Amino acid sequence: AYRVLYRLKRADQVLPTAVLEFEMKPLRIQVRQPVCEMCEVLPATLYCPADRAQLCDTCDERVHSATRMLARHVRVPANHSPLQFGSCPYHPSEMIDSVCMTCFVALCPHCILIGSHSAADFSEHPLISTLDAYKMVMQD
Amino acid sequence: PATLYCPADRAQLCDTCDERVHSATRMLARHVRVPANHSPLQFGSCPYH
Amino acid sequence: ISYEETKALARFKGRGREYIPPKLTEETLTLVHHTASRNPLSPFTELHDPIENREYADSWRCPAPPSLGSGFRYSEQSGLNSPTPSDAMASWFKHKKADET
Amino acid sequence: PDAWHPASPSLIWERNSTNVGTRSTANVFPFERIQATQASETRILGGYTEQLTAPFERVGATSEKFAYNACATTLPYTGLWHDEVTGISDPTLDSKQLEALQKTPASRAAEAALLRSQAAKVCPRAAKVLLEELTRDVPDQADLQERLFTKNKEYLSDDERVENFLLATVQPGLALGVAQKAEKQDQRNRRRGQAAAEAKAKAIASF
Amino acid sequence: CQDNPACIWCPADAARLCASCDELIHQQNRLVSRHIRVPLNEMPRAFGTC
Amino acid sequence: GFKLSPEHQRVAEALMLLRRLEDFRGSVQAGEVQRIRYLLRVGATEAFSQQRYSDAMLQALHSYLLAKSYYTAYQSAPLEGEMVPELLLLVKCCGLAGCPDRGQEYLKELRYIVENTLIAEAGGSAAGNRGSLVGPIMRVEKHVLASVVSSLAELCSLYNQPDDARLFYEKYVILTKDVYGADSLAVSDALNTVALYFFRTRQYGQALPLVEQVLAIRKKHLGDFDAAEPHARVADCYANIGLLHRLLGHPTEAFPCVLIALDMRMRIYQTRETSGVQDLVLALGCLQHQAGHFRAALEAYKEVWTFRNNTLGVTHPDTVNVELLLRQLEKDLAAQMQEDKQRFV
Amino acid sequence: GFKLSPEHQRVAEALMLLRRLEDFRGSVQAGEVQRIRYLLRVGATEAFSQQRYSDAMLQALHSYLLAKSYYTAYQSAPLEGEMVPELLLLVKCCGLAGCPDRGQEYLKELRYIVENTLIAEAGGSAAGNRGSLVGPIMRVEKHVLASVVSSLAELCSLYNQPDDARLFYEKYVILTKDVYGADSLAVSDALNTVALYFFRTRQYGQALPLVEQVLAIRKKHLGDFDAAEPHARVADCYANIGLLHRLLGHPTEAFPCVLIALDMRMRIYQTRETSGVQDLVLALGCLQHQAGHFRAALEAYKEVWTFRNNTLGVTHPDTVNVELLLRQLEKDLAAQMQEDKQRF
Amino acid sequence: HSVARVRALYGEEWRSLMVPSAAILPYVDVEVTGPDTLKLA
Amino acid sequence: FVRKTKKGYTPAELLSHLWERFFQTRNEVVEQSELRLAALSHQERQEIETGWKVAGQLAYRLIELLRAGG
Amino acid sequence: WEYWIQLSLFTADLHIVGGWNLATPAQQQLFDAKASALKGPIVYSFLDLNELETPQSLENIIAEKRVKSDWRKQIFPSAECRPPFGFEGNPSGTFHVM
Repeated sequence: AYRVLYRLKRADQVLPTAVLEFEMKPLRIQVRQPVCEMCEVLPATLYCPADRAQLCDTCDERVHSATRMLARHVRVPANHSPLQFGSCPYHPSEMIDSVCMTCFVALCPHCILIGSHSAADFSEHPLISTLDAYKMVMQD
Repeated sequence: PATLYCPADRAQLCDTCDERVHSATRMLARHVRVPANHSPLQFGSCPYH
Repeated sequence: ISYEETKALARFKGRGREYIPPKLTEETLTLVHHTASRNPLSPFTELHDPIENREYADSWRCPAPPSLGSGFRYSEQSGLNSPTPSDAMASWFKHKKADET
Repeated sequence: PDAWHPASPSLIWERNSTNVGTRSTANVFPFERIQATQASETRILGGYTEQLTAPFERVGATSEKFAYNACATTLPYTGLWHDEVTGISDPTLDSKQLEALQKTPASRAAEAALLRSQAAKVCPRAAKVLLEELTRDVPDQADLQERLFTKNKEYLSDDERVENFLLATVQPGLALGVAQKAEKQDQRNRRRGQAAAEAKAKAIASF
Repeated sequence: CQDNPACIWCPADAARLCASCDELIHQQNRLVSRHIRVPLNEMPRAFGTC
Repeated sequence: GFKLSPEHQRVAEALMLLRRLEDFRGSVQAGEVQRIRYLLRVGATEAFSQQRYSDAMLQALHSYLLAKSYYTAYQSAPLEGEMVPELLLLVKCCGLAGCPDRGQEYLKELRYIVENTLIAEAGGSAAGNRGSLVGPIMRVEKHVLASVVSSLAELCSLYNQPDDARLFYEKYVILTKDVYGADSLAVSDALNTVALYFFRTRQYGQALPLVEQVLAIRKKHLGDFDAAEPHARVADCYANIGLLHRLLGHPTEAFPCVLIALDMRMRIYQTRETSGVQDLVLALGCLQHQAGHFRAALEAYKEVWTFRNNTLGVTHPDTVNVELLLRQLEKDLAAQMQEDKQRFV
Repeated sequence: GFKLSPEHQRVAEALMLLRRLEDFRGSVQAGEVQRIRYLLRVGATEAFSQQRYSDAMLQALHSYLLAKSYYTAYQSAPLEGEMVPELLLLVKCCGLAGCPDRGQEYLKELRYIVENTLIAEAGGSAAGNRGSLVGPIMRVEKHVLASVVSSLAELCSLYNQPDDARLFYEKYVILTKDVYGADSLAVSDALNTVALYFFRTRQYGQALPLVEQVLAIRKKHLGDFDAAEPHARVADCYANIGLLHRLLGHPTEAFPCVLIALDMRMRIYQTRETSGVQDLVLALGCLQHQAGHFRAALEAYKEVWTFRNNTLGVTHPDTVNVELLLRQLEKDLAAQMQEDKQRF
Repeated sequence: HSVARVRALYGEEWRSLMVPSAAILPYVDVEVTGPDTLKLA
Repeated sequence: FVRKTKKGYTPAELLSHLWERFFQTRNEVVEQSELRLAALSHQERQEIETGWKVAGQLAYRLIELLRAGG
Repeated sequence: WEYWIQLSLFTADLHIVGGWNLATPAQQQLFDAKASALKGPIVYSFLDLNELETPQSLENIIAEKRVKSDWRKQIFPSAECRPPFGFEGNPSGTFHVM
């Protein structure tokens, strides 16, 4: 309950900055359910980190079991998909999958390739996956 | 028959005796009590004696 | 600067020569969104929003709070409920019709 | 914090009667600025951790008993969540015959005063549960049958009865059954005190 | 009692009880009269740094 | 978005009811969570109540996570307040089996729900800051919310947070005044609960002004000293006045309080050989012993020791303790005789 | 994406046409108005059949707003016609929720149309000469208009208007007499349905005469007391007046009625292990209890309890009803024993 | 391997005259309360 | 799917009733206890409670299977 | 700025609807240079539009381009703020701060 009341001596020590108009009802982020890369069958939850495709159940039994190649291919379930955090607020077509660890902004592939973070000085900044970001806040 | 065994008191008691041994002072009410089939005395012959 | 400079120039910070800091480490698929706000009119009020990827949520006070739905009884005289004594009242009356076919 | 302020009568006596600057040697324990161990800590290491299994609580080393027991008719406990959309309700009651059944019995006059008081208006569902408990105790149009089918119309459904067993076992007061055991005990103590009166008082004096 | 200095640490009761309370809570009926009682010196606790 | 006419806002709550029922009854997962949360709560209540405290950990945590998994996909709100019942299980069993760093964030989680119910119900901001303006609330009616904030503060004092334990106790007092009145015996019970907490935390100072209010309420909506037929509840509270005021240090105007309570219990319980009457005879012996007055506190101590010997035994903690008051009266009388009679210099 | 699934799709552009009419009149045609309207209606009927009432409310509401944005407001002459089934879906889904006063004008508009069809049909072409009103007299056949009367009449009970539901049940009786004749099994079932309401609202006293004409028409069409073959429905209605005469006091003029409804159920059910016999055994047990004979209705109460335990659940309200009756018989027999004790 | 398995078959000697029945018993609770007529007699 | 037995049970809520009776006998057996339950690690106690949560999950799933058909 | 009022009211359901920049980008670095001369911080304060010394609705500031309130004799609520004026009678609507 930290609240402090301030009083200033001269009128020059205060400057207007903005009037913010704010509503009261709650409202939450875009939690999309993708369909499949092949089938459009089931409310989709499985993801392959290697080949970036949100492809639960369906044809994974037949298109991801071919040789010693396709057998390893970890199949991280339970909607642990980097392509599910909402749109980019500048570009409303792709999903937020990368996050900046210097300027700390949420970037979709369009928002990092020709986005605001595609400048010359914004090149050496580390860019981890967004699921790596959320697990980091959980374990401190 | 014993119903609850207190490991701190290392003794086996029934319901009418748990409420008179441990329910008198305040340091005895803090004792955890386990069911009587956790008692150490159920393993027993000590075949020497 | 980033991780690169703040690790090699701040953990050591120009010091050296005897310090040695420590070690380094139904219910199938429909394309329709299952809306979070369970007002049937919540996709039909507004979107006053500078950002775009942002549906509604029900307010904790005014209509109803977020809940599982364990209670929420219908109207008592309607026969779409668990069988009350008022609903099983006509169990020993025998409303079954004679013949209409 | 606060200083020690000992509980035993002798330690207060030595503090308040004997002065330190009168003897070469002194047992000077009730004069030091010992700190009272702060609040929560005495509850852990002292044993003030659970509910009162008895209608008292013993006082340190003076072996006194501080009395705590119920004095009032608490409204019957209801559930820890009510699924209810505001606006759509009928929290009011049909009344009439309900307060008529309130003023009939005599053993539950304190419960009847609770139902006629402002407690019913502020929270109406507790009044609904208590009215169903009073009407369940009434002695015996609609020959048999109807009178017992409308009798078992119990209102608290399956989930909230368990969910109130939470709020009784966590509430910081007497444990469940302590109030009933205490009521059974002093009633028998009162008849033993009534036995050394009358049959011993008037009968032995005026034979 | 929180009224006397501690003299006996009883591992069974897990309490830093005093001498007067030792007579109170260990001279009841015979079951609680046989707890291992050691002085407060022998309470298990950390040795310390240099 | 296509702004609605006020006819839709007029109907409104009817569309609230008919949607949350249909998706509860129609999705099999909704009745799934309701049934399993019921059975896990039934097992966890009986587990906590008898002796277990560790199976009550795992069933409460499992009903927590299974409810939460439904509460993150059915609707976009992880905390919904209905997980308070097994939240109370989680904190109390954490503190009793013993792992305070595990139940610290569950006490934290139970906390943020509670001030949101206090602020959403009250007339406005008023008192009770620190816990925000709208958030996870519960729609409990107020007599339930009285025991909610009372149980939470018991958990707050169980953990090492004494500052907000007293904060919630005075709101437990002020909220029972809303449902039972400003002059109700249920409110005097609520003041007696906080007075019990102050007494068990060694804080005898703030305990007494609450019990004075307890005596004031019971003196109105119950009997009195004479009151023709007197009541045992006023006699209990009069004993609590004399007990808590002796513990502060003043023995000379606590003596009338024990005298009233002794005379009342003389006519409630009668006889001379009750465990109750020997409480106040032992209280007059302790009050006398504080203010000097020897060879008369000896007979009050001998009377309560002889009754407790042939009723409670020879090794009972109510009989050995008074015998320690006999021995430490003997040390004190020997001190007085060796302080005022050897002064021949 | 957010497809906004097709039952709510027709909600969306129907509300969009409400905006389009409001901000710019003249860009409206009768063709697409009734096209979206009928799509909302066929979706609402398939929603109500499969228990989806939230969207049945939503489509019927937006059909009604689109109705009064069109001819009620736009071009003055209404010629309403198609109000009634979508007002029915609105009034039903209101009353199922809780509505005492929130669907009041919704009940009033539907009632104003229904009372119009009753008056203008009871009088032969009464609308054409005496007070031409706005309702179309439903523009359909007779028996469907009867089911509209019964639908509103059960809707007033869902709107806790007992006198109002009573009159509409009465015109339900009158109008099914006209279409099917005085002696028809449709009339005997419709008058039976009114008896279900008067049972449901505790008004047993005035329910007695109307069940008696149900017995009269069943005896005229199917069979009397002997009747050679007895039909199950004349055994039913004669049992119903036995229950009705039992409940409002009057133990005397129910005992012969229970006796021979039991005897008729012997001939159609030649057993003793059916719920038909084992509910009239409960009926004769209650009449046996009230006039003494404490060790004679105890047999009749064990007759029914050993049946409802066998064929119904232990937690069934009918089965636990018998156990409360046995706990009753335990304490009247205890009190009668005590009265015998001081009298000895 | 052997010694343990073949000893188990010697335990099968005395379970030879021991046959599964065709009972299908659905244990469902039945309550006792009711009029006790041997009291009244 | 609706037919009753000698105690008046549908095949659906016969399973619900015997699941409750198995649960009551479960709490009775665990309370009397054997010292194999006392000698349990926190991981094995975790695996038991996951086991009975999923056991209740499949119990209700079978209840809905014997009910929704009828 | 939406997250700022979310923190200031401690609650997690707010949203910015529309922003009106009552400043100039050149004014901020002169405000900062004056600040480093005075040797102090730039701690924020969130004030309701009718909470000022003189009440002034949003249309009034924009129309005549001035703030007609003496801020040298005004208290500044910092960090945690009171509920905005327009609560319980309107528990969910649109409000204003500056």
